[PDB]
Amino acid sequence: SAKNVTLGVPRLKELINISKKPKTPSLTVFLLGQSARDAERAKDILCRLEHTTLRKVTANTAIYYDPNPQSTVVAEDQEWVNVISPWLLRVELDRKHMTDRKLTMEQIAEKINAGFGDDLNCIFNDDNAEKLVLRIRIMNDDDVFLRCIESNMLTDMTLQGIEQISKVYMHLPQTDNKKKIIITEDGEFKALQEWILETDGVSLMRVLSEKDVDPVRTTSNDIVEIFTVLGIEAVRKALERELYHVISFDGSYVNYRHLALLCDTMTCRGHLMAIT
Amino acid sequence: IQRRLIKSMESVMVKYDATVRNSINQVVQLRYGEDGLAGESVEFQNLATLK
Amino acid sequence: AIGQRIVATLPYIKQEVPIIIVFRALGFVSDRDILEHIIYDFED
Amino acid sequence: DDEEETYRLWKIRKTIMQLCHDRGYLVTQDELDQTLEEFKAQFGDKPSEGRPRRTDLTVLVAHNDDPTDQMFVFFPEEPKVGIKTIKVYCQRMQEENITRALIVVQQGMTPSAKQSLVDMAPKYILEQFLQQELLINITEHELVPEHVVMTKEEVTELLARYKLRENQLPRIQAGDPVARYFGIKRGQVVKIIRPSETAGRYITYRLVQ
Amino acid sequence: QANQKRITTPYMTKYERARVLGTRALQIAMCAPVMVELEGETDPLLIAMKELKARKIPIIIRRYLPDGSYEDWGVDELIISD
Amino acid sequence: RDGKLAKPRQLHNTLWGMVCPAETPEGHAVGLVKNLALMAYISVGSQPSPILEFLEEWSMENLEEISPAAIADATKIFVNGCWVGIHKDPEQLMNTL
DNA sequence: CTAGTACCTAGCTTAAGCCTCAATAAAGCTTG
Repeated sequence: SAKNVTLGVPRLKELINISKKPKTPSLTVFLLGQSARDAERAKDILCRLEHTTLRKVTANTAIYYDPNPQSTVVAEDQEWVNVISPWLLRVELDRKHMTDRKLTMEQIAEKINAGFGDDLNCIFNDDNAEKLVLRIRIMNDDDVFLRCIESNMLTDMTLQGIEQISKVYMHLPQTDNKKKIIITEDGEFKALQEWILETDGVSLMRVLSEKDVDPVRTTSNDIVEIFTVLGIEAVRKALERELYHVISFDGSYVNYRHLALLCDTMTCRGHLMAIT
Repeated sequence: IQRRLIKSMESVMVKYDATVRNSINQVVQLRYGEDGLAGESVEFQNLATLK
Repeated sequence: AIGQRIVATLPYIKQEVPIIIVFRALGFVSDRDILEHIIYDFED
Repeated sequence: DDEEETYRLWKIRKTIMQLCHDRGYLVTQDELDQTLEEFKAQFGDKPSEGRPRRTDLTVLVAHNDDPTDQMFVFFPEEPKVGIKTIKVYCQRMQEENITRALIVVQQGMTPSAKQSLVDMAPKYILEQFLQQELLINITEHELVPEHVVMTKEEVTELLARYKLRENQLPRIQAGDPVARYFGIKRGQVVKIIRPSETAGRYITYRLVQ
Repeated sequence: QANQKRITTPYMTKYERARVLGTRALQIAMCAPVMVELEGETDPLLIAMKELKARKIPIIIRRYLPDGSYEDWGVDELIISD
Repeated sequence: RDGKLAKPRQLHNTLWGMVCPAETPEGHAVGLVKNLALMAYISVGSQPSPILEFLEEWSMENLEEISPAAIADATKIFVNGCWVGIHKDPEQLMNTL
């Protein structure tokens, strides 16, 4: 599902000319334990990584002029039973993405309260009605301020997941090298087929610094990011792996002599000496 | 790409110290291919004691 | 902010000019008349 | 939100203690590999307005060869630490007979404090680290090979053996994560032991610049 | 360097083999005295090949080490590849 | 030429019967230099004025005559790319043309 | 008067310079 990995001559250019912005930066995140074994905990790790803004979960957004919060211009007995500005905000979410990413109105409201402080109060409907409503006021440049903060909060709020990683894939690998490999009590290799997950962005540091994520095997396919995170020697090995990947993808063979020499002369000065 | 690769490595050579140094005697590898061996005289083999 | 403004870079003009200013310069003082030339059905 | 912060601080402490063990400072195995439960019972599960707070969870260690040089680590409560919030640490630096220490900041340190850390560096060789950066031991990663810091006599032995001067070696910049992890000045070469798919093991030497 | 301290390979590399043969057959072409009794062959390159095989070429090779030093290897004294 | 954007060079679907799909130089002018199909003919141009007088006399209205009240339900007529007028009945004018 | 000829006048990428914005220490009030 994510074979836009841009192999061949473009990848050779992206490696030789060490580019800050590759066309397809991607992770190969591995999992530590029982999460690597079952799919549900793998999905739980997936949702904590996939970046999610509040646009992803809402159906539509509308603002009204309710003179009294007690009046409830919209017929909602939840606000009646729950209950200072007249200009309010109303957003409707959908159950689909809500239960796909396992959030709560309490979590969304506490995210809003942490991001914006006590400049606004969120009044959210309980997770019992068919409709998913939370109302927004402003506590005490009158309503266009609310319009602008609505736009800002929809654009970037990071309800779940981490930034710069837009979409993450999940699959069981078939190739033995990408599969986890162990040694049994009788000295076998016993190729294990555990869950892995690949991304389309790159952080390499907020990812490995996460619970149940294996910080021993997670490569990031990004030479500059590897230089920033792991250091020049890890850069040499990762660059060798990515440079051998494009050559051996065709099935052709190039002796390790030349790959080692290139990755050495490109990294013999302590910095990423792009060949330009 | 080929010309750009060549112009970055055109002076890298194996000295009589058996090490690999560029034009300014900066050491790139202590042995060529980190083994000191020619690439045209090797073969594919299988490690029997492995697995 | 507001978002999605419409500009119209014009020949022999160094910078882009918002289209409504172009219409007012063309001769339409009002706003309903200008919108009559862009959106043809006001019920949308 | 305190279980996540307690786990984060436990991993920070574990990575710092492993960093000290690799750097050469004396650490017991009990503190080297303690589970999260020992950290909970020894500090308190409540980083928000509770007893597992910074500043008296800091670590002091000493080198194996002689217990004279000592290395503190410091976790400031401030996200963006400043000069006034590091001059206190410098005053501790002076009131003790210690020489160097670490600072694991919460957010990015201010440029004025960075310039200070540059300025009193020869007197006190202290460096910084990030909260994010120390949640994983990068040396444990498969891409990072075995780095070993050479002593001066064996550096001279290496140079005399290979009949090459100090600047002809492959070099490494002091700002990259592995060299910053060990903690090493310029003009100090590092043994780097890595496996070779061609002939077994290969030893390379990177000098700090 | 002294004869005791010789760290270079005792094998005559392909480049030394090519250049020694060329520069010795050139000398034979300029009527230099041959070091090996020939059997009527007239080509200086074959004459130089015969001298190399018999290990009689009156030439030594100066191998410059990277540091700046050098070693004087006599053609008779190091192993020919072919 | 010598550009890495292959999109202009590619054989487009609208080349059917007007440009030879096979015939093109193999050098740095692939797809840029293209010959002409056999029955493909290139229009030479003529004045649109007779079409204009023919159009203005069936049931269509010029822009100056109508108001934009009735412009949404009807169809817009373009002649050489300039918006000439508006017609209520697209059918039986297409057939007439 | 005119002619002939001789002299005068498509995209990329990456550094790299240039434009603005947030801590911060001197400079001087400020009241304790």
